[PDB]
Amino acid sequence: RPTVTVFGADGKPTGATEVLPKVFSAPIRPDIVKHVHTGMAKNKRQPYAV
Amino acid sequence: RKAPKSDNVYLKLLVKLYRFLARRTEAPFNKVVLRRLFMSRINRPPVSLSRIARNLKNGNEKKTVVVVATVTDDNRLLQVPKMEVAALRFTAKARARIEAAGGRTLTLDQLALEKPTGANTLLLRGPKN
Amino acid sequence: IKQLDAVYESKKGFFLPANIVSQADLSRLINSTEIQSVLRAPKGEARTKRAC
Amino acid sequence: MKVRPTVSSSRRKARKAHFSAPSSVRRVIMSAPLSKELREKYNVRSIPIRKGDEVQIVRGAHKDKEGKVTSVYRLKYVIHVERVTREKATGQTVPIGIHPSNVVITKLHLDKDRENILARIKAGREQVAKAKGK
Amino acid sequence: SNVSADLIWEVSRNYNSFLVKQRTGTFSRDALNLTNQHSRKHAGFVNDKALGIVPAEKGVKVIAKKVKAANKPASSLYTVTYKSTARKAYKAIASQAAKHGYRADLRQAAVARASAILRSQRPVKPEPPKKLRGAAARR
Amino acid sequence: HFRKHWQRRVRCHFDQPGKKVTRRLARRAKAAALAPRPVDKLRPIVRCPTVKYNRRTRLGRGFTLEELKAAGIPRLLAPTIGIAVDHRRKNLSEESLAANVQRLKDYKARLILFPRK
RNA sequence: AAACUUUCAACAACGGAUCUCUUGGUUCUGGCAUCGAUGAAGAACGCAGCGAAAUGCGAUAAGUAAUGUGAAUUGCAGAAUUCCGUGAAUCAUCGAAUCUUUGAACG
RNA sequence: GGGACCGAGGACCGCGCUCUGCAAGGAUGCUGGCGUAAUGGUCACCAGCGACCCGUCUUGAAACACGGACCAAGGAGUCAAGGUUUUGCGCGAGUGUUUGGGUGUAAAACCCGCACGCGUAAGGUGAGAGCUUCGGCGCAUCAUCGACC
RNA sequence: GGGCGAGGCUCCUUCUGAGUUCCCUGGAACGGGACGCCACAGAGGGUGAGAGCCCCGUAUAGUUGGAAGCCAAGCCUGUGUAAAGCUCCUUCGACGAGUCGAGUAGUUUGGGAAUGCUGCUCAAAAUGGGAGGUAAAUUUCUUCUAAAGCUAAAUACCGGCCAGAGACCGAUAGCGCACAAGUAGAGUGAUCGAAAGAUGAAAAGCACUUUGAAAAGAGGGUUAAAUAGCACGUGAAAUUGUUGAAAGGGAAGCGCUUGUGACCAGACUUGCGCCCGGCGGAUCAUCCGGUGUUCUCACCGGUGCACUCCGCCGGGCUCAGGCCAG
Repeated sequence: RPTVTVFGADGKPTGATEVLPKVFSAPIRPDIVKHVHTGMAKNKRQPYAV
Repeated sequence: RKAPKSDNVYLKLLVKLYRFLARRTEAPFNKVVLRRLFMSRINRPPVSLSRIARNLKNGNEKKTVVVVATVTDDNRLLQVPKMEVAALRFTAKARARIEAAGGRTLTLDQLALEKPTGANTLLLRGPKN
Repeated sequence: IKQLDAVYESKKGFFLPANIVSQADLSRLINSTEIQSVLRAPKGEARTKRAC
Repeated sequence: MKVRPTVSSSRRKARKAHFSAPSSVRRVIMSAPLSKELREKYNVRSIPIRKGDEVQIVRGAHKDKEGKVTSVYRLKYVIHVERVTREKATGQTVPIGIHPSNVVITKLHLDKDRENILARIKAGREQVAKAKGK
Repeated sequence: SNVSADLIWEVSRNYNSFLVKQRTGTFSRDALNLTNQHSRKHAGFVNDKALGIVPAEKGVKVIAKKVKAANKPASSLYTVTYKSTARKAYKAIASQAAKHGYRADLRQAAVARASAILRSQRPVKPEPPKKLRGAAARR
Repeated sequence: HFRKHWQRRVRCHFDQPGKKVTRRLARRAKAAALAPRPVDKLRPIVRCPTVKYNRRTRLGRGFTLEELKAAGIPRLLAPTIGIAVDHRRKNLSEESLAANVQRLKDYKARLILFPRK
């Protein structure tokens, strides 16, 4: 499994290393993202009428 | 159709891969697979594990199962034979039961790399009705 | 980062989805020795000479 | 951002309250900064303006004009400072209105009431300075 | 894996932050884009191996991707500044782009971009005076 | 099915997140008045009536007088220590009596009772 | 040739579109429960140094007491306030008052 | 032999021949004037030729009939509920978090208990896509023969 | 069991961060460039233009003073053979009438076992009465007590006292009403019911002179702007006037094509290469050290010292250069 470097407050790596989570290997589907984001942005809305 | 109606970027890569294979290779298997990728979902019916288990009952064992559809699971099948299946998608129960029986699961780009002519492949569809 | 794998395990009724392709690199897939050894020789070039 | 539900960030409600303010609220709105010498003396940044105050204009076309405040016109949100005037057509000297935010107070009209105002502001500044320190 | 140069092209073909298009053509603002055209060939950010030539104070500054450091943007670019004769800058850029199979298709565009940058650092000639023309403008 | 005037009788639930906050603040309010006590009374375990739901079980209204006595809880003390009492319900079987006696005993084991004033 | 009729331009008219603005509206959500015989809601007449309306008030009449703030109001005139003060203000708050004729209206 | 209109493509490849290269898979070579309103363009007008005033309605079609003084702004197949067909997406013998509860950076987003809605609890021959070790295997489905509730 | 009650919780209240630093444009910086600083505060508003640090506010905890409800640590007392809960039993155990019910009429409901209600006629019972289950052998069984009464919460809400918001509308829109709007006005009356926002940062809203009866006009002045004159931001079209150009023997307008006149956009202005000279310089080839990278390519420092490399100038030559033509 691939691993990522942890950086300290000084900007330099501290030698700590942790495994990459498996969610970073998920498929990248912009069609699904756009379909969900369209509906998600509507759920904040507030009604108007005459 | 020149362009698939699907917006799946990975299906677009599969169409590009099998356009090259259908053009540069004289195998009619690649032309059929490319045609089925262009069809819609109601024209790509599911294929259960019990239907493909019917088709390996005779001497069709040790042949790659290719389904241009998603492979479901059948609760009516008590035992699943060892088999090598390539498909667009697998359900979680279908993938687990194939791997529990000792078989392997492939994607269509793995099938293209392994068998670019479709040699020794048993190609199936689901029930249209 | 250490907690990210635990929160996706706890999602009930959800597993991380399986992709419909295995290798997204089409360059390695086309220019592999498996595909190319099977391939039939080209009929033409990228641009063809005008005959008449 | 805002957190408390009693506060409002509405533009029309803020503009309505500003232009319809009573003269008591208009006094707090018409406040001016204290000078650097006065700031290091009282530990006070700004105070509401007063009729006897001495100010220096630091913004506008009458920059660096120093004089004594002569009027706090709370109706048009302007102060009148001495000798900063213009002439009408008839040769009559009329005063020019300057907003208190464009002036700096260089001398204060001090009574017992102002001294409590400097004291109450000064008490809270060293309260938090001690709170931030220790 | 899930990501590749082909997949990034499919996501970013239609819309991109570097993308600028108006009627006559479609351009790109990417620093790794040479010839500044939107295509898979010249999409520097999309492709694993890419080249980009930016101007320096006197000369060119050529940057190239390092394939092993693709996830480390602070050390992903191999930067060389050529401040010398134009012939030696072209030769090193051509060697950089064609000797080891690092984008041999982009060799011509890389040399042409170095010429165009160094053609911009020469002193500019003064423009001839505009001639008043016709009966109405001259009178 | 719009033969009546449905336009003058139509309810839209835009206050769905607002009433959730109101209900949670009402639950918080009764947790402030009754600070160590729970905000709910203990309720018996009963069987659903019909043959469709015989196999399943649910919470009833209050404990019977007989199962309250067998557990050692007096009648007039049970509402004061957070136990619901139903004078209408009857036991009618030993199975309903034994389950509620055990439930009242488990509540007694976990109870901290403060000595009056 | 002028005049007249028509076309185009420039500038000037007629008119108030477009653009920008908005102390307004419309809709949703949240906290709370408070009119009147101790005279309500509504109707009228008066009251400012200079006011017609809108606003406020009721012969204590663009208002009195009390509390708080702390030096104004302002279109003009006139006093102010001694400014080291029971203390300006078309100020705010508000627990005390005044409160014409009617109106459920009650000799 | 005498005219007219056109020059399309853009390294080489081909088909051929009158041969130190050719007229053979599309125009080159030489020269002159000008290098600016000269070509070109836009308006206004004259000249030659062409050319009913729009829309609606009726009808096989016209004709009649109706609307039209001019300009600016406004102005007409929308929303909801319930059915239904097709395309995309997720999961798939299951699917649906959002009645409600639990967090929250507070009408968002994130998570979920028990129920509940809809659905679910066997081949041959003519063939037939496809595979083949080229002997045969043969998806779905049609004609028919089938097997069962 | 009574009475005091510190203190506490709500809610109004005072106080609490940091630039008006230096240039330039500008009538005015709140613009741009540079240098900073604060931030549990970069919500909003005002200030002569887009301001976290000019001002009010904004965030978080404290900190002054006050109002009314409720809780409350504690401190005083209590009292009367006073009240209360359970247990047991050779003793008792009162439960709603012109109301149920039957008949009828009307109305209502999904509901003639009348679904409910009301009127009229008749008018009850006490191991009773009501509603159900049941072919199961007789009304067996099940479950409740009507004709008296009270009671918070979860529910509704176009009104009342406020508060916060919006993928809403932006003066023919949005409420009829952004304005002295249910006003002006109309009707005998019930009622009907408009139109109408914007100078400028600041009135600085034309001093003075001159013509005119006056209204007004012209000078002059205010302003950054009178191309902002309270017939006031910007100021379209219909329609009108003046000036400039033109056309017109019973319609104009339109299409194709030249011509005349008026007015215009381009294009071009030279670039590349080579060869002679003359200047100014050594990032010339090679080799040696470090670094990187695509692992064989580069960069940097030295060596390089001048038939090599790079700029500039002065000549000559080639090629390519615009429009119309032969």
